[PDB]
Amino acid sequence: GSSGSSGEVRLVSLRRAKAHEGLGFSIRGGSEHGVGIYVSLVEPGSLAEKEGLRVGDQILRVNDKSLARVTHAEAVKALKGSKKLVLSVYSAGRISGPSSG
Repeated sequence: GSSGSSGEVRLVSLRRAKAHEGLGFSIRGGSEHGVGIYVSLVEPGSLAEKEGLRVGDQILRVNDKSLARVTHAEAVKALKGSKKLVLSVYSAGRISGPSSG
């Protein structure tokens, strides 16, 4: 059959619509630095952190468009208020507990 455990891109969703903080999680990097996008800070007891997000992620896609390697202004311009946003983050590894069932 098929076997795909190691590696699994998760789908994080952040809503708020208010230039106060953002989506609960800050990003870092940018094509301007030669790097892509990744979580830099994640607020506790927040929605993001609730979605699974955590300091040490990689925003592969946002909403629909794929950042990959865009200026910090690009990624940002992609993030922030913009209707039901879909944060695409990749994960590599599993923890003990509820995961498969």
